[PDB]
Amino acid sequence: KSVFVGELTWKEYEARVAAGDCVLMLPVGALEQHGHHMCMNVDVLLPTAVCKRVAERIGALVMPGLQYGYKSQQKSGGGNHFPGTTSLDGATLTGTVQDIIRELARHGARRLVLMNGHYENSMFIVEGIDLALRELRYAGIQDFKVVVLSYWDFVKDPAVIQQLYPEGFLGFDIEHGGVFETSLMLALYPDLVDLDRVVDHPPATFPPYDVFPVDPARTPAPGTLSSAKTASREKGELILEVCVQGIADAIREEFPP
Amino acid sequence: KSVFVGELTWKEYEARVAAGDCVLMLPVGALEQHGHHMCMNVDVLLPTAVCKRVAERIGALVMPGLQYGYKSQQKSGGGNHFPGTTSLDGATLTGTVQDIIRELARHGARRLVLMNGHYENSMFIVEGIDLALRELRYAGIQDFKVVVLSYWDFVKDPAVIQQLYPEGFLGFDIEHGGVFETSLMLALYPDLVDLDRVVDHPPATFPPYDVFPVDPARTPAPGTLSSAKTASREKGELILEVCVQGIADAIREEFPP
Amino acid sequence: KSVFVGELTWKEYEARVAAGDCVLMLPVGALEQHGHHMCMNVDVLLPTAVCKRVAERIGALVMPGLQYGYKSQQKSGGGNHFPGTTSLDGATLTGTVQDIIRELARHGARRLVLMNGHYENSMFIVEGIDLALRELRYAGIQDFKVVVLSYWDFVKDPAVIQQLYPEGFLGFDIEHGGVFETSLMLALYPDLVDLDRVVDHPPATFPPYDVFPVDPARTPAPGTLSSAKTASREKGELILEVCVQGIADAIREEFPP
Amino acid sequence: KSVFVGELTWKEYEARVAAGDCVLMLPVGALEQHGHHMCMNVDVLLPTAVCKRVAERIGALVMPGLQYGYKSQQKSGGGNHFPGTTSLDGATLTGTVQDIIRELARHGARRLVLMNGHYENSMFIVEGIDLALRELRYAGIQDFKVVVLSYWDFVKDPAVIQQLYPEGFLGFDIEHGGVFETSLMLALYPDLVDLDRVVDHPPATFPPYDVFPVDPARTPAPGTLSSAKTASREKGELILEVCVQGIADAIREEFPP
Amino acid sequence: KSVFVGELTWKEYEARVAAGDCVLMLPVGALEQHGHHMCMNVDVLLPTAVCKRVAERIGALVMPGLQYGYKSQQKSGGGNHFPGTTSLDGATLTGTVQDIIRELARHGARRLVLMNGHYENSMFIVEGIDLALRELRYAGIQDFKVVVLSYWDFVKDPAVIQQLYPEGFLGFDIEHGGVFETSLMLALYPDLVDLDRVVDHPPATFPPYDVFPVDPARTPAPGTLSSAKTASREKGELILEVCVQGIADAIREEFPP
Amino acid sequence: KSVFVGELTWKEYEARVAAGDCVLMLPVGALEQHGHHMCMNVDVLLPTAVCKRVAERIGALVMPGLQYGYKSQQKSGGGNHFPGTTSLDGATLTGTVQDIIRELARHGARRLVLMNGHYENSMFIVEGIDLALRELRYAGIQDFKVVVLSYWDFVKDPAVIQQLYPEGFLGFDIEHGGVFETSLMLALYPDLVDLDRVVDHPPATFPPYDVFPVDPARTPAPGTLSSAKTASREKGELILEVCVQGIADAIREEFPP
Ligand SMILES: C[As](C)(=O)[O-]
Ligand SMILES: C[As](C)(=O)[O-]
Ligand SMILES: C[As](C)(=O)[O-]
Ligand SMILES: C[As](C)(=O)[O-]
Ligand SMILES: C[As](C)(=O)[O-]
Ligand SMILES: C[As](C)(=O)[O-]
Ligand SMILES: [Mn+2]
Ligand SMILES: [Mn+2]
Ligand SMILES: [Mn+2]
Ligand SMILES: [Mn+2]
Ligand SMILES: [Mn+2]
Ligand SMILES: [Mn+2]
Ligand SMILES: [Zn+2]
Ligand SMILES: [Zn+2]
Ligand SMILES: [Zn+2]
Ligand SMILES: [Zn+2]
Ligand SMILES: [Zn+2]
Ligand SMILES: [Zn+2]
Repeated sequence: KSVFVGELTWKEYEARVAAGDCVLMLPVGALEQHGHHMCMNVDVLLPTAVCKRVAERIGALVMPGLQYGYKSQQKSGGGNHFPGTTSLDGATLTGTVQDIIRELARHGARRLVLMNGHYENSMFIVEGIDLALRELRYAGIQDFKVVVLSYWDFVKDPAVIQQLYPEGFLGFDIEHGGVFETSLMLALYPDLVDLDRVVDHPPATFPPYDVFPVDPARTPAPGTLSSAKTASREKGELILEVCVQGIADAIREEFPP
Repeated sequence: KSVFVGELTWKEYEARVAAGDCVLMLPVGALEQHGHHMCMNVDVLLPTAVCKRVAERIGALVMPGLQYGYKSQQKSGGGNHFPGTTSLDGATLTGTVQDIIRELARHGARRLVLMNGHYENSMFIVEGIDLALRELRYAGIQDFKVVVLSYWDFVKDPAVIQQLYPEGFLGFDIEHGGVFETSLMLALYPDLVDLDRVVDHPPATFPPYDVFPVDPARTPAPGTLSSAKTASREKGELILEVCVQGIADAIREEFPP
Repeated sequence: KSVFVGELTWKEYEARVAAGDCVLMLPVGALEQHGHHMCMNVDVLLPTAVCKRVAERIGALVMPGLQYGYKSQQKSGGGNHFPGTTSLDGATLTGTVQDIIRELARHGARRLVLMNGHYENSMFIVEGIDLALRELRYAGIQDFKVVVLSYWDFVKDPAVIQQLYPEGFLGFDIEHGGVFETSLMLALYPDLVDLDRVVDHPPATFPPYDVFPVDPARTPAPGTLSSAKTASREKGELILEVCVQGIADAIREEFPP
Repeated sequence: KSVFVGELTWKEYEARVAAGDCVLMLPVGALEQHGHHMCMNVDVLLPTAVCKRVAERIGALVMPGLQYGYKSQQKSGGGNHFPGTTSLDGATLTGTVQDIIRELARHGARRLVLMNGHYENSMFIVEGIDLALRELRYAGIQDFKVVVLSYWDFVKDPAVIQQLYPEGFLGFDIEHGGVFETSLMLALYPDLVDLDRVVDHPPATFPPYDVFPVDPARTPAPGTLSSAKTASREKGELILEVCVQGIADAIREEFPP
Repeated sequence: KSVFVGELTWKEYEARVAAGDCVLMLPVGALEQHGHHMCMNVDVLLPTAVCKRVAERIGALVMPGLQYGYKSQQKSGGGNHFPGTTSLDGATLTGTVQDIIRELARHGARRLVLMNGHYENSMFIVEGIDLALRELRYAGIQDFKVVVLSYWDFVKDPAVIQQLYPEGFLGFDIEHGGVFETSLMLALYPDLVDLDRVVDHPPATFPPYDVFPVDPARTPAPGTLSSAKTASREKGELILEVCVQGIADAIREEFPP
Repeated sequence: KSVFVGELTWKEYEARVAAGDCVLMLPVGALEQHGHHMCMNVDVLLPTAVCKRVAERIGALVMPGLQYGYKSQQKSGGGNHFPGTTSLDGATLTGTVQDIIRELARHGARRLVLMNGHYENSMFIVEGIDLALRELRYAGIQDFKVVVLSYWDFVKDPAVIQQLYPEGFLGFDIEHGGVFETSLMLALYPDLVDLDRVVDHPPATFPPYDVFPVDPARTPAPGTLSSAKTASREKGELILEVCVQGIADAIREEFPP
């Protein structure tokens, strides 16, 4: 009926897990400012959309996504001084991932794909996985396998990059509310993007270090780390296809039928 | 426009908070089995739906809802031994609520309505609020106000109850996947309900005590605590309006514009 | 000798546990204001007294009671803003329950009755039990059984309620320092109750929601949620025999020799 | 007319704290094996008894005692491998002390005397105090003062030691269930002591290091670290009076009127 | 005398802090496998050596370094399945950083440079800083400034990269026990590096995702992610001067006299 | 050729552990003021020096030492109000010890000697050990043995004490920056001691209780608890050999081949 676990009855879910090779996917996002031109739930919407499409291709199921993520960092997300951005402490995010894995194992599930959509989440997701696997080991369970990834890492083909950045690629480091996400949003949730509001400032540049308390003067006023002026639905559809295809293939490789 | 914070840009959010009487609403649900006839994200869908309607009428905003809640208890949700049900440890839920309040305070927001949709969440939501307010006090903030409630508590009117349970009301204690929720779902998400699957068993009853480890034999096989056979969109619509109107008035009273 | 573990030598205790079917009882109370007419250790004294009597009747033992419980809530205990009331954070209470169960398992005990006397403790006791049972499982122990209850839940019989509330029962929700506890104290510790100090105010009434920071104005001045003016030692003796008999029978059922 | 906070109404407590010079005392014990001749709640009973007598002489109030303490260590309490002994994890004890100090400060109290009765508790009580004071500081409170002491430390005077130990004193290192404690119990709770069970074994001695997992063979079979055969009521009455007087003086010195 | 705080008397340290503009530097490393050719304390030795030289150049002091860091990750450090590697859980590392910052603030210090030498530590160092700064804020301190950096990030000049990697720079992703660290060790601790033990395997290549439990088969047998065959003392001297010069300038900029 | 794990390659370490009888030693110190005449890293340097010499004699290996320890206490370290002293919270130190033991067990190691050099660390090291052993049990490991000791406890022989304190030994209670440690430092790191700066003040003494917030006036201005004027290299060389020999024998006794 649906690839979303939340829309299934427990009997339907139980039956899918009973199959023996059931793959579950968990989107991990954040509520974070994304400039003057885009909504703040982008980091949840994108990995969730990708999960949905991948799940439909490989016959997987998608768990409710984590709506709040780790604190936004200046050099990757603009900084946690912006209003709207609502961040969790590291222990909180870590504990959430850990609890979910513990429960999935209780269900009998043994295959999980954690799809991150918020850069800063990475290491806390990692600690959550480790702490959960540690407990499972104490419970005599060592066959639970986890694949963790950030969907954008699948866009590495030079050909695609050239098509996405005709004037050259500066790296994902400045991709917060920039061309990459804005394009994907234009292809998935266009009504949540107001391109005319984009502030066309030069790419953010930082020295090889970080400063705390976060200094607002060091992040472009709009919150974006690069201009999304050249973003488009076409680019978004290209990104989506590349991500969906590459991830579906990776999951097939790691969790063969 | 949208009443969902996640769909706003940080500038739009900032402007609403800048108004001075901005009311924020946070749905807190769970992924929990709800019988053979209904999906598992009910505890998220319902309080979120009520929040949306209330927010539209009073000019409030709704934060992304918490998808996972505390462990299901036998006497209220059937028990955490059911597959599908994916629960958090108490410290995790408490920490999530606490972090969000801390961040909302940072934004300059001072009015929050926590709408619970999962009975078992209550005390951990309470602790999250207390710990957060304790920190705000240390930070020199004492004007942050929180109103917490479970939407179903607003169905008090005997006339309404009579209209909802023409055969006599047995209490909310057995209302897990029963008439109350099923009726709401029939009016909001009919495609996520199939009354034909309803197992018409007698209302669950228990002795005045609890037993751990949870014993599956003490919970009706389907997971429901009462039959939803008499559920109807009509009953659902009545319930919805009653809750929306009552909650809207409660908020107008506690957070006068 | 005694039914109190603290009054036994480790040799005696060891011998009792060696019986193989030894039942242990742990009272969990609190230090909380109980109006102008009763002392603040009521939530410890009452469950302890019930445990003592039940333990004597069925041959069980009683562990030292927890003297401090979770934060008093307005709608059930008046609120944590009252002086005298000395509350623990949830993690502290949960951890205390968890540590004790771990230790009892180490002793070889496998049967525990947790008798709550402070309404607000419930869910934290529940979490303590779950976390402890989780650990025991990792330790290879799955035969530890726990029965958790609040002594007042055993007073259900309409004929009993009738005698206790001839003018009509309004529910346990207003029973903080009211007729129920005051009657029990009059029968158990008359010297710690001064009925002449009772403030006969109308029953506390609240809207279908909760407000934080707790608003002192919403709780009856004396701290009571209802008047104990009609309390009596005779009503207390009835309540005691009903609770002792009901609980004793419950334990015989769950923990047969 | 009680010195115990638990036996006072919140109004009586409030009035005493309103004096502005109220001294509060918190007994901290443990449930620990104490040989074949004595009960296990000794570490709670003694400091409580001393607190009662001191409070009566200086006009102080006594808080409910902590019934469970830190894990028993071989060289001082016999070891945590003994049945009956029910110990808390360090974080639990620390958190308990921290929570109480926070609440007492909320009451407006500013003078606390923690009376330890279980040697192993010391450092966790210290951490609890430090964490609480750090927190009070954030709340703008720096006038909260705490005095921590173990009643036995007030038995210094060689003259007194002479009477207690004629054949020479050997330090409190082996004073667990020995002459010192048994004598106090014979004077306070003789019904909880049976010298006819005292195993007259040689004083326990250990190498200059500790071993974990704890080795049972390194602790005298009885659980005691020294024989209490020569214990007596007379000796107890001596110790008691010396401790009560000495401690009362110290409190008058630290919390001068 | 020495730039190491540990080798100063508390009087000397106090005098330096009393200067009002004293900069403290804290090396954060790890105990981790570094192939067959280098010792396991490299992540401590390197940042410490850089701090030493930077401190001497701009007159700062160096705090004792953190010897244990976060769990080694496959794609960055080879994996935590290797023997020798001794890692801390995230909460432990975060808490250590938090504690030290709190203490330095107590000293009156307000300038800190956290120099990371183990890639995986980064986000836990960040959380330590945030939690510590949050507390300081509660204490009324908002003038404590922190500069966090990984020393290798200062080697970015194209001309410098060309010299170090004439064949072509493949990126820092594969720099664990490779050319970069080995060259530095050759120049700083030649006796702890045996280049003749280097296993000249192809650069480690990984798909755009991570797998847990870590699969030993996915990491080159030696533990290195790239061959240090072309490492040299001369390349090390170049890296050292670039790092020391770049970092010293950064500190002069962020912490002017 | 090195006894330090940090200076070994993972292969060398692996080989030593593969033997099956490898003994590991973990120095646990602190950064703490030690008067006007000595450096602050003393508590790390001494236990480490002893570990090195013991390891060389019995064939053990020395892990990187813990540089930061628990808060300094007035009666033993002068107090945590002194500048320079940088202390961890109890949970942090406990967690660090716990994580290391967990990792060593993962390596296959099963014999650990924890050598404390900072008195105040004791109980938190104990808790870390207990929590780790508890975890190991859940993992099916019960053959991990730990020996905890403070190197100064092996210096008790009257013949030795006589030479060290020919004028009378007052106990280790006042041994903070006194003759004992200063003598060891004069023998191991004379450059880190300026005996001319010693403040020949009378031995510190305190009432039989503690006060918090710590009162500065109760600690000798210098920070020392006893004058080290009597210190000498010869005395240190005596202590060193005594400890090294005693500890080596103790280890041979507990971890026999
Ligand atoms: C830099 As991002 C995709 O977490 O906004
Ligand atoms: C008892 As319910 C509304 O949380 O499923
Ligand atoms: C509501 As009550 C029995 O915990 O005071
Ligand atoms: C050594 As004791 C007084 O804590 O039993
Ligand atoms: C990748 As590294 C410098 O932490 O070994
Ligand atoms: C009393 As000490 C050796 O920890 O300074
Ligand atoms: Mn993001
Ligand atoms: Mn529910
Ligand atoms: Mn109560
Ligand atoms: Mn004891
Ligand atoms: Mn590393
Ligand atoms: Mn020390
Ligand atoms: Zn984003
Ligand atoms: Zn529901
Ligand atoms: Zn009560
Ligand atoms: Zn004792
Ligand atoms: Zn490295
Ligand atoms: Zn020292």
